[PDB]
Amino acid sequence: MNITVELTFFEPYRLVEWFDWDARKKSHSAMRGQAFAQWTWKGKGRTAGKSFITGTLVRSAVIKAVEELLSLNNGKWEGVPCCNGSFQTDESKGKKPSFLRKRHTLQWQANNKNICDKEEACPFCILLGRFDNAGKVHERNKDYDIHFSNFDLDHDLRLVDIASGRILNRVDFDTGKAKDYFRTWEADYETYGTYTGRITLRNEHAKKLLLASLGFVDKLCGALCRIEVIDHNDELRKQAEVIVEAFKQNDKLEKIRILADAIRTLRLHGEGVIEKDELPDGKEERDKGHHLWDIKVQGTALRTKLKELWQSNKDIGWRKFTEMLGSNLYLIYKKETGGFRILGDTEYYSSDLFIPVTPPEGIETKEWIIVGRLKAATPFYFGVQQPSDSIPGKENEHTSFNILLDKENRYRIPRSALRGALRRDLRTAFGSGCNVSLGGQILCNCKVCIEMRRITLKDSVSDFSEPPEIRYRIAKNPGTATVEDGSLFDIEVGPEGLTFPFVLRYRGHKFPEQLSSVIRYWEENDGKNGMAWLGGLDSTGKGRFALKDIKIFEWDLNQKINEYIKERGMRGKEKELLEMGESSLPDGLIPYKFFEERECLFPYKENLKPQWSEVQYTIEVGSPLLTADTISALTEPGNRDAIAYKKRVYNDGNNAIEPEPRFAVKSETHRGIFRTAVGRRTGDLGKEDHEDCTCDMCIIFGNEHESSKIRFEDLELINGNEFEKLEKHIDHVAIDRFTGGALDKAKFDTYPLAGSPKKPLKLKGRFWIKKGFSGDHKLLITTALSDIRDGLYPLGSKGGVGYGWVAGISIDDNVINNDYVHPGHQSPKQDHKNKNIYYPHYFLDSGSKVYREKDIITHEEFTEELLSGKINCKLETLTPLIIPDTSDENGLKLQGNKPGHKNYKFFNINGELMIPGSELRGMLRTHFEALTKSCFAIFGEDSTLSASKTLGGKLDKALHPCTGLSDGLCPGCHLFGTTDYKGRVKFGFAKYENGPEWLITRGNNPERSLTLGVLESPRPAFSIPDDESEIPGRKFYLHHNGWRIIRQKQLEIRETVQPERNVTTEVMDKGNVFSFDVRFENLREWELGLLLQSLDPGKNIAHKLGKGKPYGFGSVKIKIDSLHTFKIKRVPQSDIREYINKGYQKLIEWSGLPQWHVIPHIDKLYKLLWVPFLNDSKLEPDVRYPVLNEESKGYIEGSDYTYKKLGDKDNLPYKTRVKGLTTPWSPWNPFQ
Amino acid sequence: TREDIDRKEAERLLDEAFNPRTKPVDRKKIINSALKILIGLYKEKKDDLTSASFISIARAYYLVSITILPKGTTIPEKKKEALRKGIEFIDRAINKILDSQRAFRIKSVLSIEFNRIDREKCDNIKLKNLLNEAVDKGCTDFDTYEWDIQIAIRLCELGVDMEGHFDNLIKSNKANDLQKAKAYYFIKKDDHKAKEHMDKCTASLKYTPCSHRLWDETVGFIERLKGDSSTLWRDFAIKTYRSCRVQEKELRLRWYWSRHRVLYDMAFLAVKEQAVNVKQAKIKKLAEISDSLKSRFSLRLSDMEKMDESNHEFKKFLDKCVTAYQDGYVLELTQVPEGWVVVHFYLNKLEGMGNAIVFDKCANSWQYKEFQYKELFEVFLTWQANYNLYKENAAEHLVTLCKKIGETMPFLFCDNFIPNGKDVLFVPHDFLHRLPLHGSIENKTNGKLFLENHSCCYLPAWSFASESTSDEYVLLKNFDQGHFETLQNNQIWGTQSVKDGASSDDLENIRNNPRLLTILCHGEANMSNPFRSMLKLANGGITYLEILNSVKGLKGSQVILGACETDLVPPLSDVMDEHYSVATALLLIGAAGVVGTMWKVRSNKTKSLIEWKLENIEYKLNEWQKETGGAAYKDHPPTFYRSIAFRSIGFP
RNA sequence: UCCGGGGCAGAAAAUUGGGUACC
RNA sequence: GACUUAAUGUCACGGUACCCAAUUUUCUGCCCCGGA
Ligand SMILES: [Mg+2]
Ligand SMILES: [Zn+2]
Ligand SMILES: [Zn+2]
Ligand SMILES: [Zn+2]
Ligand SMILES: [Zn+2]
Repeated sequence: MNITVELTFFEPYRLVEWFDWDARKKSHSAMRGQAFAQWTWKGKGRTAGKSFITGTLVRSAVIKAVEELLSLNNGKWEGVPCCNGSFQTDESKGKKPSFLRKRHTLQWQANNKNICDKEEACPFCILLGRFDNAGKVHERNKDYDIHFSNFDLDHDLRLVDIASGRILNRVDFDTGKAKDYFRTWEADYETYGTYTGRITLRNEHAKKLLLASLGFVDKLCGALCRIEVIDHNDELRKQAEVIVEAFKQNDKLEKIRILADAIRTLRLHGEGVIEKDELPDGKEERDKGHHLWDIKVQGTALRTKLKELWQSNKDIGWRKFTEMLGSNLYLIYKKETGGFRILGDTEYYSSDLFIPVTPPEGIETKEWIIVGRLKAATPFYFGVQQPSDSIPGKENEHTSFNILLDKENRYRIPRSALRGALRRDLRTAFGSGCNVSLGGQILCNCKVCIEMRRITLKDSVSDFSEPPEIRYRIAKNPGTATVEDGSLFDIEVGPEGLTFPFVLRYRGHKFPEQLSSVIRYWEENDGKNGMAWLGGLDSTGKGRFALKDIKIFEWDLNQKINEYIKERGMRGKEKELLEMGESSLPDGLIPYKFFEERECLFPYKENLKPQWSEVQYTIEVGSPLLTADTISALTEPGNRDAIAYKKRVYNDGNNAIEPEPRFAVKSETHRGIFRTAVGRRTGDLGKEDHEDCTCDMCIIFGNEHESSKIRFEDLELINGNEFEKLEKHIDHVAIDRFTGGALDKAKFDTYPLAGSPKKPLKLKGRFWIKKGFSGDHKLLITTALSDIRDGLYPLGSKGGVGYGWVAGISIDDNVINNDYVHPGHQSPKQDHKNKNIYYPHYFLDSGSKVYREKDIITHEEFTEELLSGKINCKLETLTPLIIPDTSDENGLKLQGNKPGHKNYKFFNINGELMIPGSELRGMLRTHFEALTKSCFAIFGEDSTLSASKTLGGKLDKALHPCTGLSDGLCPGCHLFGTTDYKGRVKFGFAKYENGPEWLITRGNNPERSLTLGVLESPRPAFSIPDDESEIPGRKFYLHHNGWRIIRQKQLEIRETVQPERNVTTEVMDKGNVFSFDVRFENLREWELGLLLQSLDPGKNIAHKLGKGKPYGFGSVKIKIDSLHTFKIKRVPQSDIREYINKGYQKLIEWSGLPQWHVIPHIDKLYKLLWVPFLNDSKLEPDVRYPVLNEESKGYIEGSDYTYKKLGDKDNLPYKTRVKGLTTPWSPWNPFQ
Repeated sequence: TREDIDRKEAERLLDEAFNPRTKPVDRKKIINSALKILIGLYKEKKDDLTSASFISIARAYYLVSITILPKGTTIPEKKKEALRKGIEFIDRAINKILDSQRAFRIKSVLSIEFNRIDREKCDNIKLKNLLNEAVDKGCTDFDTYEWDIQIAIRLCELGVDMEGHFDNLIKSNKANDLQKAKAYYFIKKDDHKAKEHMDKCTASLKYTPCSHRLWDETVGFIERLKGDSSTLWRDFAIKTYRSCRVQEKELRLRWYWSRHRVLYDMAFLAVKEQAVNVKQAKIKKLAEISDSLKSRFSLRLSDMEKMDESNHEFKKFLDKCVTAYQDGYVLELTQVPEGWVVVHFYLNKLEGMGNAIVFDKCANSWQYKEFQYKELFEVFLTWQANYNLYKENAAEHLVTLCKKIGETMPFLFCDNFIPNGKDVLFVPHDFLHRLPLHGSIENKTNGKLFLENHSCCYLPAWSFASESTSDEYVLLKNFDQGHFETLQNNQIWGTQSVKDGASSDDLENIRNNPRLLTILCHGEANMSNPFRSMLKLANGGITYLEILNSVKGLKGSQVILGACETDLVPPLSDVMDEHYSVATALLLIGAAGVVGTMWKVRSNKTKSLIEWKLENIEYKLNEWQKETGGAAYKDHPPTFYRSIAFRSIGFP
């Protein structure tokens, strides 16, 4: 009589603000949320309130369940027949109800004996309230024969506590892009999901029908339900202010952004990365320690202060502490640096007819429950607006895109997202569906909406709350092949392999083959790949879910309906339904044995199966691959400046993230390489904008208006177990052009995956091609696949240095002599007795004339006039070559006997000897810049002398490094590029082919090694003796066999020179041959000629490479094997000769069979690189540095070759000292 | 200053977009770029922006909405926001003199269009007061500013006197005929002089495509005249409808505008009110108005944005239509064989009264009767909702629909309106296309079907009426094997007919004008674009657009389809229904007669239809419906459901 | 009047721009 | 109680936060004269 019922929600139910019926029309949000749980503001201030559900909404759901219950039983219930009720109020007789029914009404052949009236009414007319004193206008509660009171939440209460504002979406099926959106409040069902209310029934004739309908009400307020009858943030902000102020005091403000990114990333590592001091400690000897974690904030290192902060802010937990501190550091950084929509925001909120639907008498209606798990085969992303925006009641971003989570931070698959993707695939399976019209007066009777109205899903939440990995994406500038300005954003993505509890309820008369097809389409089984594209970022392969462990059960609703109501349709107990066996099934629920198989489904085979065609292939990288993850490099104990990207993969079997992160090339990088590869060949990349554009690139890869027709997945490394050391440590350094030593700040290292030609990395990746791909576009993707296979587009960073060069692609089955002779120099040739002594290094004073080309060559296309191709070169070692492997400071395992003595092996990857392409590129860059009179790209401006001006002031202004493309780029900076312009030449790693493997020396403990003399940093004070002196030029080292002196005095070197003062290193023998690949794009006929000339200058001219250049080591001669160009033809020698001549002609223009020696700067440059002992020659010039004084070690008696005497201005005045240093091969013991 | 250069960049981009020579593709980009330059500095400066720069914000906002064409039936929310966004900044110029003169000039026109596209936010009284102050502010420079004439003329629509201002604008050079005709009607109550000027407007309307603003304005003017009891809309609605016919004749698709249906409803109503031979000449003119409305179907802009001789010809129509939308702001009806009667149906949205125009060739008499389609449509929706759920089990809902067809349309059984033995050709309108008019029960005890007395043929429109091999019977088939076996391998079928799995190109292959063509496949309906509706044949299927161009052989062929029309056309969510099925696509490419089922029936019923057509093609379909199974509708209603499902589309 | 010494070990830039309102 | 429903009519499970963007660009693991 006075039923008190409790209504419980089993998924996040929608909430809306309460507005009176007349005041509701003014607000679109509340009119849309008329079937939601109403929120009213208690008190004032719009802060707290009380959540409730209108009894009219519970009544509408109940009388809807009475309709279905009576329709299922053909108008009867437990023997008492019921008429069709009434659902039409004439406007003339009385006013309309507050809510009009747009939906079809289930009706039946009425079998009640008499027409229902006030005296005698059927249980349906009792529950409707057709004949009782209660009417459209409420007067008193006693008038209601059946009364539904308001349902107050069982738990003032803040809106933000109970509900979270979320933006839902309407995605256009044809374009794949959101048509519009709308915001709701998804209230918390776990804490505020129980609503209690009183149903007062004053006619017991409908008691049995009413109580059954309460158990038949499946969903309410947007959520499945069962109806049963019964500041830390402010303190973190202040100390983040402290951090930013400290960084500003250290003039490292730009490091605050990277620190904020690293701190937010620290949530992944956990408490132990701070409380165990697991952060990288920096270099072993560096006074400054780590460049970021050891920045002293207030007299203490940043790691220690982070430990103190964690101790202070332990209450909020590690994840909240790192998210807030990372955000607070971001928030403050934005206000320290700085930081409206036209046409408004596309936030859209949406004659009555009675349509009686009469199911045929005797039809059998069933409810099919499909319970499985949605396994994320790819890193999923369910988009959500920023937490500042996603605040209910009130309507800077550290993370540009946030994934959707719970109050408990568990990853969430929304019912809306699962329904929208199911509707998308149902429309695909049917082949015909509607663009969902909102607020239409007539139910959409399309084949999709008909099934969607019978389909109910669940809000799936993973039992996994670890923080999301951040994917950074950039946009390449097509013209410069660098990052587009302002194009750097991060996305929170959930781990792949994460399982979500999938629930699908279909209540109907027959199970459609289209829903079976979609379920089969989403299923993963044996060879099939699950194809449940859920959520956003599908083009970057985010959210390819797979349905697994699918059990389809059947509710016989015509016979076993009392049991269905008793079990409440297994609502909220669906996870129990998945684990439970067929013997433990609830009464009336039976497994669906007639679930059509995958190949027996007509909609699946023509509509869903061919929709996305996978193209799986194995990228084979024969180079060290580095898809840099700088943020994760700061937080990992390696202390490497750049480390390879790795992803967190969730193992469903172990119910945890796999201990070893999966190394992969991100799908975004995988996608972007293709988009560039297709764009550059079709010229679409060069288009200024792509708004309302239907070009080849925009049709394939989508644009702001159309979704991509191709979805790219990550290139997972499937070779991790093969490599003994997967990640190679490669040190890099920028050598000053003026002084052959390292720059002040420019020294770094990378941690790429240790790929090599003999042991390449295999990156198995795949992309999905949409059905209906044009034949021309299918060729475009294949051509892009060929471009990457040919090695045009290296993967990851440092491509021009030789990183990530693709050796080949394996598609899965399921789919020349340069005969120039330089005359040399007179002094070394005349002195056949080698009496005179030469300075080891010499300076090339080309001059201040630098030709800066303001017309920068765009990377956005393969220009037909310009030359793009590849050079195959052989590098022969004329003298022993030293390329030390700095990954192991004790690579020779001899530091134990000599502590602190730095010993390295020859540079190698996976045990095969190498020359890094950076070494080749850098050594070729200095020669090219010297040849072309380019700027001093790497130069120590900040260094001083011992004075009035720094070296930058003494250097000519035109010789200064090119900054920005506005002023133009010098030929060296135009070829090899700058920070603003990616270089057009790529140098690969040089693989060792043949020759005497090592220079064996018996005295050395390792026979293949050699202990060098002390190599001290170049000091400009000698080259610039006085303030009136200028920069002498670019330092170059003469080719000589001075290594023999080092080789023959190995015992004396070790016994006298301090062990830590010098190094021991594995040195190659002369005649060793290395082969490296030089890939060039968009080269002039002269630029390729100059590059070809730079590689192989002449017969008796070589380069200086690697360690020990002043000691005669590293004289390497580069020989061109083959030059290949494409528009892939093999350019012959005659055409190569043509290219080189044009480079000579271009050098003539700048000056104002080519004999290079006529040009004064090249002649000076070429005698520097001329090899006196090359071919057949008896010249053995004595080239070494002067000793400090006569008493210094190594001084030879009978000679005045000392720095004390040469440094003295009386014997050697400053002008002739610089005159000597400028002139190559000038004798220095008998000083010229 | 910085603001001076800002406008110098933004005030010349707008005029570059404001000129008519700029293409709409470029114009939208130009306005957005200028607005980005303009609004971008508004974000930086907020109220620091001067009134002159605040003036030009609304100019971009007014112009940006011009490029926001309606992508569907309703006016866009984005276009409404731009007008709302524009009316904000220009209002900011009023509270913050050549500045005020031009401020009220653009504040008012933005509200004029705001009141036009959305009258609820910008009320008529609110709009009246706004432009009334323009008289107070003296926005009466009608010689130089086009917008200025719009102001004094939108005002007299509201009811403002403006007797003094008449002397200026009618002699103003830049006042168009429609505006001049308006200013001649309600500024001074001289209905006579509005006839000549509006005639020039309607005469000039024969060349401006239907997307032009003048088309919507001229119908709105007659919308004002109609209901004013001015006795002048009757002549005017007919006159402009004539201009629509000339303009529309230049794929059988037309530009969609909301006033187009009102134009034809008002022209139809004008003739109906004006309704011996002259008296019957109007009644015939009702059919020509009705036929012209169904001669082509309106395509929503979003549908034509996404669709090659047909392709090349269509893009010209799409380009020409979009340019004109932005330009303004910146067979015989009696040629029927003897013994046939033709019933042209027209549904009036103006008044909830549909009416059927009938032409008895033997009597050479034109007459019409009106019927209430409001209640019949609800009964149709009840059948449509029940059929889509239960198919043949909704037969009981078809009978009450067919009885409702007889009940609300009793003239179909009246001998004077339709003779007892005369063949009836149906030309339905809107939801009557889905109605089984042939099988309708007369509203009387044991009422016989309409189909029993007359053989009924259907035509999407009278414009589809058209005027060789007598032993070649081709059969296409992509249906499942188990449904058609004994019919599949009959001896009559020709060699050029793939009888197990048919392809889209093989349909294009049939030549020599066969007597019978059978296509048995699963049709699929594009719910928005009729051109994209396909007959699923092998891989991909062949669409309405593809059938129009690719298929050429079946000229005069009697076509039989195996795909239900409910799968060929989308379900009806409204009274209007212009989504033409694949059957009429065949009708355009000759194919005299296209017999197909109106809804899903068991494959045996289609089998018997084909086999009975195989024996003698000259047999009337009506006889098969009554002599085999159907015409019962009382005992075993699904049998009546299965038979009546077959209609004959297309009459030669 | 004195007989030796290691350096750099990352620097610069991008850290988000926008688009999307069928009914 | 109210806050906070209207009752012969709530398809809002009537709507995927969707769509675009290569963590990348440049850099030789390099090297000699002094220091008070
Ligand atoms: Mg009542
Ligand atoms: Zn009753
Ligand atoms: Zn629909
Ligand atoms: Zn494009
Ligand atoms: Zn440069």
